[PDB]
Amino acid sequence: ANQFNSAIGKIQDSLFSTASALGKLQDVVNHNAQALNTLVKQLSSKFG
Amino acid sequence: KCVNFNFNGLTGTGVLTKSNKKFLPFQQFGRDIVDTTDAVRDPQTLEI
Ligand SMILES: *[C@@H]1O[C@H](CO)[C@@H](O[C@@H]2O[C@H](CO)[C@@H](O)[C@H](O)[C@H]2NC(C)=O)[C@H](O)[C@H]1NC(C)=O
Repeated sequence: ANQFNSAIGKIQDSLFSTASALGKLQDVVNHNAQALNTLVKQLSSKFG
Repeated sequence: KCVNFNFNGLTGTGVLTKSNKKFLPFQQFGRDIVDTTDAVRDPQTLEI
């Protein structure tokens, strides 16, 4: 029980300090926002 | 009110509201990061 409690306490630090993962959800959000922004920005192109 | 506005040759359709943006004196209009027009200076009363 003590070992599990220590690990679950360290969880709140290992999730936001060591980084590694948790960047994939941010990657999804960034990719969708960037695609939408590019789609809007394509309206300013002359295309010849 | 949603109107078709023509400000000094810049033509569009939208609703106009009073702005807290502070244009530089030479600036006539402004646009977003995606280059969509967002604020227009009125050439008569110099209001944004
Ligand atoms: C455009 O013309 C008007 C005069 O027709 C200029 O001055 C305005 O005059 C009215 C007269 O009732 C005043 O109430 C406004 O306050 C005046 N406007 C300003 C901005 O001072 C007006 O300035 C002219 N626009 C210009 C020169 O850009």
